[PDB]
Amino acid sequence: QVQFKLVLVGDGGTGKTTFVKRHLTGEFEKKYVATLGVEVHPLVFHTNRGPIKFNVWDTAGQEKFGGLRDGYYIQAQCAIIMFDVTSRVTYKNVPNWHRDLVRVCENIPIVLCGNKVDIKDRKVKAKSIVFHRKKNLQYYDISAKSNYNFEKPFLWLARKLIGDPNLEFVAMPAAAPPELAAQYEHDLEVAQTTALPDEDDDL
Amino acid sequence: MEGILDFSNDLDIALLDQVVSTFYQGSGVQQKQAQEILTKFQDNPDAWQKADQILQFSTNPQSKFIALSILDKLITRKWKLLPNDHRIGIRNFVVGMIISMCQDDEVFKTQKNLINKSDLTLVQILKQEWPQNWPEFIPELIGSSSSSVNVCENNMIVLKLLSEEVFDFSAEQMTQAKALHLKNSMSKEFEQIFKLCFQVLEQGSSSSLIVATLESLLRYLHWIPYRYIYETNILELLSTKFMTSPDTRAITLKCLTEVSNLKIPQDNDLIKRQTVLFFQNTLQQIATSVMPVTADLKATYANANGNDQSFLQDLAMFLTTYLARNRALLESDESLRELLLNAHQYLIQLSKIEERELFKTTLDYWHNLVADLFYEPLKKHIYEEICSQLRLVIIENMVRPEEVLVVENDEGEIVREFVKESDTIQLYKSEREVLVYLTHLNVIDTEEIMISKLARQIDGSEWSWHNINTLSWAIGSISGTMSEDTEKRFVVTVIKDLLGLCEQKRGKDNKAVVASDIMYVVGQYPRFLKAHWNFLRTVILKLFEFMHETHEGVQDMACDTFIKIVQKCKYHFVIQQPRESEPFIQTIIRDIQKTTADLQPQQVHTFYKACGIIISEERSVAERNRLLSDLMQLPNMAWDTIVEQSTANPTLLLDSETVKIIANIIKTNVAVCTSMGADFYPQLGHIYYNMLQLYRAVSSMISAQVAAEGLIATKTPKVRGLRTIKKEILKLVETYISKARNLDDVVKVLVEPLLNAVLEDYMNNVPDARDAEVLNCMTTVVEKVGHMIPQGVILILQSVFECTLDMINKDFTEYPEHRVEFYKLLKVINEKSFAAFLELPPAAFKLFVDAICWAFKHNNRDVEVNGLQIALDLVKNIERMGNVPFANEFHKNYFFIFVSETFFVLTDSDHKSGFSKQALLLMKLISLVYDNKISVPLYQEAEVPQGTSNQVYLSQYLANMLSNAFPHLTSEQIASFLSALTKQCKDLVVFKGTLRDFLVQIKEVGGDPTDYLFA
Amino acid sequence: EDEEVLYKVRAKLFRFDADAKEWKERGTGDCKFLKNKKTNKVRILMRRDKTLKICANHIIAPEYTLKPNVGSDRSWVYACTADIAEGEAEAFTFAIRFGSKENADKFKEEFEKAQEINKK
Ligand SMILES: Nc1nc2c(ncn2[C@@H]2O[C@H](COP(=O)(O)OP(=O)(O)OP(=O)(O)O)[C@@H](O)[C@H]2O)c(=O)[nH]1
Ligand SMILES: */C(S)=N/CC/C=C/[S@@](=O)c1cc(C(F)(F)F)cc(C(F)(F)F)c1
Ligand SMILES: [Cl-]
Ligand SMILES: [Mg+2]
Repeated sequence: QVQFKLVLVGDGGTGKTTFVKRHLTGEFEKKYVATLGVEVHPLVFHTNRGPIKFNVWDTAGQEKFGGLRDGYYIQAQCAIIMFDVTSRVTYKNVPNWHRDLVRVCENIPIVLCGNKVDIKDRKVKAKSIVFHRKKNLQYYDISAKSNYNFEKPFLWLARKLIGDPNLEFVAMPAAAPPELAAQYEHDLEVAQTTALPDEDDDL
Repeated sequence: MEGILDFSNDLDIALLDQVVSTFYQGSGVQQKQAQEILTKFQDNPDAWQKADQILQFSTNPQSKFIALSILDKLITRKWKLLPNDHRIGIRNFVVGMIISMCQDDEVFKTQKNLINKSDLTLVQILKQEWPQNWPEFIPELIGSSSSSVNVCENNMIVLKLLSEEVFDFSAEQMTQAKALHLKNSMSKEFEQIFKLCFQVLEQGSSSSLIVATLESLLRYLHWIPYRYIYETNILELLSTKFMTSPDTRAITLKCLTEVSNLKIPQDNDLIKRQTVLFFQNTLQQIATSVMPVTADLKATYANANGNDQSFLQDLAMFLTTYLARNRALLESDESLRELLLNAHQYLIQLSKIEERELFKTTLDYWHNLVADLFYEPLKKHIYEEICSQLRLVIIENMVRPEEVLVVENDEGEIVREFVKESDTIQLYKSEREVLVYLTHLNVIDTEEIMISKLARQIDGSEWSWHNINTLSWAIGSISGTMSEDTEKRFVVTVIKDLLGLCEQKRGKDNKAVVASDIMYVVGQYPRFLKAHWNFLRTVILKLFEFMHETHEGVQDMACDTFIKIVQKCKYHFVIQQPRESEPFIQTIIRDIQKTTADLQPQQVHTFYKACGIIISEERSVAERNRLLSDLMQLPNMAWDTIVEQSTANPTLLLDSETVKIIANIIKTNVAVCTSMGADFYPQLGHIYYNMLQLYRAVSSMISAQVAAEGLIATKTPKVRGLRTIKKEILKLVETYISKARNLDDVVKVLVEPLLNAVLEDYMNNVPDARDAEVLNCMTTVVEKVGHMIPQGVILILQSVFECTLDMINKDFTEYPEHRVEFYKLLKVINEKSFAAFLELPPAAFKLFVDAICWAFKHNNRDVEVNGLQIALDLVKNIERMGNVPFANEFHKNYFFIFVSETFFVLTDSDHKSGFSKQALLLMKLISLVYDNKISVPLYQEAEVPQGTSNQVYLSQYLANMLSNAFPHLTSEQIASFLSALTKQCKDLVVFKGTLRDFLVQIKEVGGDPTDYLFA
Repeated sequence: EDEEVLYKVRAKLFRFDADAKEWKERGTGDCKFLKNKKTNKVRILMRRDKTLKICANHIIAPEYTLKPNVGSDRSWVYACTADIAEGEAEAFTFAIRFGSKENADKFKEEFEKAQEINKK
C-alpha cells in the first residue's frame, strides 16, 4: 500500500463532501454543511493489484470558507473537479478551478465529474460538457445520491496512478465473525420509531 | 504550535516551518489543528508584513508558498491602500527572489512550485503597476533573457501567466476599463515579445526552455494578430521540427490546434497554401516519427504507455479541429487527395479506441462531415471508402438504447436494468444521427454490411451477445432511411433471421437477449407494421404473451414496446380491418384482465394508457365514449363497490388492501386520462363527486391518525397510502384540466366542488400533513381557467397563501416541494388574475412583498427564478394600473424595498446564478423614475426640499445605502457608479457591465471611479 | 468456497446514529446468508455494489429479533452486538430495506431458519 494525495475541488454545494462521505461510510448526507478550508480523509480501495490508498483533500468551494485556496494542491498526485449538472454557474467555473489546479499540479491525472444527474430537471446538458477534451481530463456523469458511476473516478485514477489499465476493484475475503444494556434498548426503541429516509426509493 | 498566531511577539520561522510540515506531511488530529492555525495566520490582516521575513529566512518551500498566498491576497485587494514605499518594497523582494532562484540550478530544478507561485505573484503586481508605474518591464525582461537560460525559461512562464491573466481570465476578475488597459499594453509591446519568442525557438530545438516558450506561444495564439503566425517561418518550425522531439510534441500539437481553428481570409491563396502546408508537415511527422496510418491505435490507447493516451486525445482534437475548419482546401486539388484521406484514416483508427469521451470527440467530427456530405454537392464520392469503414465502426460500437431494458450483470446473466443509464442516451442519439446520415449516403453499402453481419450471427462464426445486440440496435436506429420496398424485404429478413436465432439458442439468458432485440427492431419500424396488418396483429399477441413472462425485463419491455407501437400505429386498431369481425381495440379491451394478470400495477396502468391512445383516434363521439366505458369496466366496478362500502363506514379504508385498490383505480384513471386528455371527461364525470367525497373521507383519517399517533404517523405505510390517494385524485384533476378543451364545463362542473374539497382541508391540516400537490393542482387550475374565476382565485389565495408562507420562512431548507410549488402558484396568479392581489388586505399584501424578496434570497434555482419573475411582473402589473391610489401607495411602501433587496442579491456573492434577472429587475425599477412613471413623490414631505424630483432622491438614497453597505468605497466611486448606472438604464448589456464593474470594485480598495465611463 | 449460500437477496442496509437520532445508509447490494460447512454456522455477508466493500459481516445469532420500522412495511430493525465489516468488532442497530414486502417477509423467514441452524 502506497498512498496518493487526491485534491477535490469545485463550486459550493456541488456535492464533493457528500461524494467522499458516500465512499467513506456509505451514507447519503442530505444536509449542506459547508466545508471550512479542507477535510483530509484517508480512503482505501482494494484492487487486483493490491490496496490503493487515497488521501482525499476535500476542499471548500465557497469563497469565504476557502482557506489556503491553491495551497491545498501542493504535491497532489491526482484530482477531481466537481460541478452540479443542475446549475450552469458551477460548470462555468470549472475552467477557473482547473486553472488554479494545473498551475500547482502541472502533470497529474484529473477527473471532471458532473454530479446530481439523478435530478430530473438537468440544466447542463450532455452535449455542453466538452472542457475536459483539450485539458486531457476524464469525464463522468455521476450521482452521489443514486450512486450512478460513483466508483468511476477512483477506478480511473487508480488505473493511471498504479499504471495498469486492466486494474479492477475486487472483493477481499471476509473473516468469519465472532460467536450499555440500559441505553441499547433505548436506541432500539428510538430506532424502530424513527422512520428510514427515502421510503419511495426502489431500495 | 499556536504561538505563530500571536504577533505581539516576533514571528518564529522555525516554528512556522514545522506547523507547515505537520500540515502537508503529517496526518490525523495534528494535521487538522495545523490547518486551522495556518488559515488563521493567513487570514490575519497584518500577516503580509511577515512575508519578506519568510521568503529570506524560511527553510520550507510550502511556508514560502503560503507567504506568497498572503501577498497575493494583499495585492489583489488592498494594494492601493498601501504606502508607496511598501508597494515598491514588495516589488523588489519578489523580483529579487525570482532571480535568486533562477541563478541556483538546483533550486531552479527542484522547487518549480515555489517559482511558479513567485511568478504568478509577480503577475498580480504587474496587473496593478504595469505599464504606468513600470514602463521598462518588457524591454528589461528581454534584456535579462540573453544572460541566463534559467532566467530566459522562467520569463516565458511570467509571459505565459501574464497573457492568461489579461486575456483568458480577465472578464470576471477585472473592470472593463482595466482589462482593456492591460490588453492594449501587451498588444502595444508584443512586437518585441514575439521577436524573442521566435529567436529562442530557432536556437534551442528541444529542452525545457523550448517547452516553456511553446507554452507561452499557446496563450498568445488565443489573441495575437494573424500576421505573427502566417508572415513568419513559425508554422514550419511547429509543423516539422517541434513535432519530431516528444518533449515539444504535446504542446506543439495544441498550438497547431489553436492555429487550425482560425477562420482564414479566403481571398488569399498564400495563407491557404500555408494552412495546407503545416497540416501536410504535421501528418508527415506523425507518420515517420510516431506511428503509420495502419497502426492499431485501439491497442495503443488501451496499453496506456507514457503520454500515449494524451497524445491520441490531442491528435484527435487537432485532426477534427483542422478538418472541420479547413478540409475544403484539400478536396479539389488531386495532389492533396492522399493527405486528406490519410488524415481521415487516422480518425477512423482513433474512432476504434474504447474510450467514450474520446469517441464522442470523434463522433462529433463524423457528424459534422456526414452532415456536410448530405448537403454539399460533389463531396460524398471523395470519402466513399472512409464512410464505408465508419459504418462498420459505428455499427460495432452502438450503445444500448433507452428502450432496451435487459443488461448483462457482473455475474454474467441477462437481468433487468437496476436503473436508467442517463449518460448513454445522448451518445445513442449522436450515433443514430451519424449512422442515419451514412445510410442515406449509401443505402446499398449499409444494407450489405448489416445483412452480412447478420448472416455470420446465424452460422455462429461471429455469435455473441455484444455482436447481436449492437447489430440489432443499429438496424433499429436506421429506421426511416430505406425506401418502403427496401425496408419491406430488409425487415422481413432481419425478423426471420432473429427468429432463427430464437429457435437455435437455448436458456433463460439467450432467449431474453434475442427477444429484447426483436422487440427493439419491431418497435422501431412502425411504417412496416402499418402496411402489414397480419404481422402487426401477430406482434401485439406475442407482446401479450411476454406480459406473462417470468423474466421481468422481457415483461417490462413488452409493455413499453406495446405503448410505443400504438403511439405510431393507433389508427390500425380503431378501424375494422379486412378479415376481422371487429376493431382490434375491442378484442384488447375484452381480454384486458386476462392479458394484464401477471403485470405489476404500474405496468397495468401503461397498458390502460395505451388503450387510451387508441380510443382517442375514434372520432365518432358515441363510439369513443362507449369504448372508454368498456375499457374502464374493471376499475369502475372496483370503484362502485368501494363507494357502497365507504357509504356504510367510512372507517373500512383503514384496511391497507382497500387503500391499495383505491390508489390503483385512481392511477388507472390518471393513466387513461394522460393519453385521452379532453376525451376523458365522460369517465371523470362518472366518478367525480364520489371521488371528492373520498378525498374528504381519506383526509379525515389522515388528521385522525396524526392526532392519535403523533406527527410520526405521516411516515407510516397506512397514512402514506392514504396520502397517495389524495395525491392521485389531485393528479387526475390536474391532468384533465391541463388538457381540457371545454373550459366552460371545467369552471361550472369541476372547479367549485374541487376547491371546497381541497382548500379548507389544506388550510386546516398541520404543516406536515399538507400535500404540496394541492398547490400544483391549483397552479394548473389558475393557468387554464384563472381569468374565468376571479372570485375562485381569491378563495385559493386565502386558503394557501399565509399558512404556506409560514411553513417556508424560518429557513431555506424545510418543505422543499411546498417552497417550489408555492412560488409557481403565486407566479401564475400574478400573470393571469392579478386582481386577486388587490383584494388582499394591506397586511397580507405586505406578506406578499415579503414573500417575493424571500424568493430572491434562495440559492435554489427554481425558487430564485420565480422570485425574480414575480417581482418583474408585479412592477409591470402596477405600472399598467396607471396613476391610481393603489399604485401610488405601492411605490411609496415597496419601491425602495425592491431596489434595496435586488441590490443585496447582486452584491453579496451567494446569488451569482440570478445575475441576469437581478440586473433586469433593477433596470426596470430605475427606468420608472427616469421616465417619470412614478407620479407621486417617493419621500416623506420634509425629508428633502419641496418639489425635489424622484431622480434626485433615488440617487441620494442609493448613495447612502451603498455608503453604509460598502464603507470602503469612496464617495466618488459611488457617485461615478450611480451616474453611469442610471444613464445606462435603457441599455441592458452595458447596465450589466457596469454592475460587474461594481462587483469587481467592491472586492478591492481604491478602485478607479473613471472605470464607470467605459461606454 | 468455504461457505454454502443459503439465501441471497438485494437490499439496502442502514445503521442508527444514536447521537444524531437518524438512520444512515451503510451499503446497497447483495445480502447473502453464508453457511460455513466446517462449523455449520450462518452469517450475513453483504458487499456494496461496484466497490465490493463489506457493509455487513456478522453471525445471525439466536438472541436477535427482527422488529418493524414505523415508516416501512418492507424493512426490519435489529440490534447486532458484533459486526466486523469495518475492521474491529463493533455493536450496531441495523435496519435493512428490501425491494418489496414479499422479499422482506422471506428474509424474516430465512433469518429465523438461520437462527435455528446457529442454535444447534
Ligand atoms: N440530488 C442530489 N443531491 C446531491 C448529490 N450529491 C450531493 N447532493 C446534495 O447537495 C448538497 C451538497 O453538499 P456538499 O456535498 O456538502 O457540497 P460541497 O461540494 O462539499 O460544498 P462545499 O463544502 O461548499 O465545497 C447536499 O445537500 C447534498 O445532499 C446528488 O448526487 N444528487
Ligand atoms: C426466442 S427469442 N424465444 C423467446 C421469445 C420469442 C420471440 S418470438 O416469439 C417473437 C417475438 C416477437 C416480439 F418480440 F414480441 F415482437 C414477435 C414475434 C413475431 F414473429 F412477430 F411473432 C415473435
Ligand atoms: Cl472621494
Ligand atoms: Mg464540502
